[PDB]
Amino acid sequence: TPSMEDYIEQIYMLIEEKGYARVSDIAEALAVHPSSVTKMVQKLDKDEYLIYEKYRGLVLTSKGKKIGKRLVYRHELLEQFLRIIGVDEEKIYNDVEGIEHHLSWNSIDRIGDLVQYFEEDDARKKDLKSIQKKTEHHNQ
Amino acid sequence: TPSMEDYIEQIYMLIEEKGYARVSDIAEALAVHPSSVTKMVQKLDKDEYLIYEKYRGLVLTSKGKKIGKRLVYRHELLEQFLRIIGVDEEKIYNDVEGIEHHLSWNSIDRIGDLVQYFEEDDARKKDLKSIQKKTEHHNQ
Ligand SMILES: [Mn+2]
Ligand SMILES: [Mn+2]
Ligand SMILES: [Mn+2]
Ligand SMILES: [Mn+2]
Repeated sequence: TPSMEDYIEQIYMLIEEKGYARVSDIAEALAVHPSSVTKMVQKLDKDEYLIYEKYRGLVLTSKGKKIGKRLVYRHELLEQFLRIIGVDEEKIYNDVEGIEHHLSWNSIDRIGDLVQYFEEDDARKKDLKSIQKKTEHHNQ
Repeated sequence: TPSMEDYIEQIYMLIEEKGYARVSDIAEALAVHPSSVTKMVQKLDKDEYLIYEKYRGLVLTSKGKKIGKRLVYRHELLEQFLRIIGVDEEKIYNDVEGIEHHLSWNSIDRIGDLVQYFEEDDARKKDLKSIQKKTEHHNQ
């Protein structure tokens, strides 16, 4: 599920940055109703991605951690990608949040190589940028 | 609406390639129930994107034609893009069909410049490909 991936990716980030995370952290983070969060967490608990105890709070199972880290890698690769090709900083999160779920892993890998391509030599970055310049010259 | 864009893009292609197009052409093309197609066409008629008459069949209004052509440009740019970075031919349509709706126009433009970048010089294409080679060498 697409919103599943959002939850897993989000819970992953919440645990990582806060250590302790709850249903409230997810709600706030996703701007969703906590009751809806609970229902989701329960399905996730059922599919054995996580564990939601008292003193424990949310804890990702070994399986949740592999997937979660994969989703986090994917999300950040997409941001870097869009940033690299010149998308306006303000547009990135939104676009990345939508497409991340409709890209195959085979594509995610090709996007990875593509980022490497530009990352290993600025000459390439300047040639790409110069295309954007001429493309938008009628507005400068 | 995302499925709206699919319909408009599809009706556009159907008119272009067949001249005459009906509700049945859409159903078949989108693998959707025709009754559902009718309901959609009626909303589209209401928002003045198209005209659905007897001898006329489906006809895009001047407005439907600008948007439709824009959606068709977008869809094909995405295919070319993925193909250009090495995504397996079999994966392209699916990935393109999902992401096309969650990319801003600002991104679609940067994707355009990026395609130009590689299209104007094969040297660039060979350097990108060589990255994919080394990336997958453990499987050759
Ligand atoms: Mn994400
Ligand atoms: Mn998302
Ligand atoms: Mn399409
Ligand atoms: Mn689509």
